[PDB]
Amino acid sequence: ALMGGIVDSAEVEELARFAVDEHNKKENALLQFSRLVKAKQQVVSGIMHHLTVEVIEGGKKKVYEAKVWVQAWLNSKKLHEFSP
Amino acid sequence: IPEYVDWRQKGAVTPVKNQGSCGSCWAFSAVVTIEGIIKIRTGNLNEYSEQELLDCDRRSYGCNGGYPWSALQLVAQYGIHYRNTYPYEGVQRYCRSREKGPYAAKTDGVRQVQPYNEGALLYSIANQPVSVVLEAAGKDFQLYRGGIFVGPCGNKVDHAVAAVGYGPNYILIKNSWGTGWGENGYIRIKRGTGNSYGVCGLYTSSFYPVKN
Repeated sequence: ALMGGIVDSAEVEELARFAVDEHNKKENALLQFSRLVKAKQQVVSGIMHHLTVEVIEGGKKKVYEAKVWVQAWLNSKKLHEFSP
Repeated sequence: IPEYVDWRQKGAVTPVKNQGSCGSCWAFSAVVTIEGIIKIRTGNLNEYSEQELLDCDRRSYGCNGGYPWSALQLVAQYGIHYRNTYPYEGVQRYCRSREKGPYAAKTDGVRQVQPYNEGALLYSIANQPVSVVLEAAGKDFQLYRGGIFVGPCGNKVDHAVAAVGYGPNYILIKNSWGTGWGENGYIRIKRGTGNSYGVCGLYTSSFYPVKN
């Protein structure tokens, strides 16, 4: 197993919801969080969550890959990447 | 072996680093052990390049994870440069070792500590800093504020760090998450619980550099 590698929840669900809201805020977007289809986590300085999320964009279902960087001890949570 | 070991007191450990958003812990772990053996063998404490290993270890996956053992094999084969000549960027780039000039240091090999053996690990820690692995994904580990940590945590290891000492009831670990985590960046993990995996699977996979 890769140390610091990507490997396959209530908290995870909120992180997925967090990614979509964060993205809507930054891009003045109107994505509707539909569901977390798949989740993987990776240890970095903290945790990098690789979330596969289904949203509704203009009435149409679409799947995005979101990377949410969490550093719990600093109460920090950041949308690192977001794209189809 | 001694009752207490702490390589920081022997001047064999550099300041705590922060790997950031990159899954480069395997390189940081390797580097701590190289900084340590080099101080032990030459009397000098220097900082070596995690970036170099991140970019150049073709067996590892850049910021997507890697292996402390292949990084250490790389240093035994080609040496390593100083951290300031090859600084950390937090992202993998192309290998530029040969763009820098002569290496700063070189090791002679790599050895593995017999796994799942607490005494073998302490024995090796007594000799030099050792690259070890553990499961750090758990919330308790993430929030570690100090004290001798017992978890809870499983044994599905996912993070590489470095053991730089120990005591009657703990093993001293240098983490790579900045000084704002744990005890100024370190963690004391409980030992002696009769768990062969080690707390958080700490005895799962340990390597150290050999320097003639």
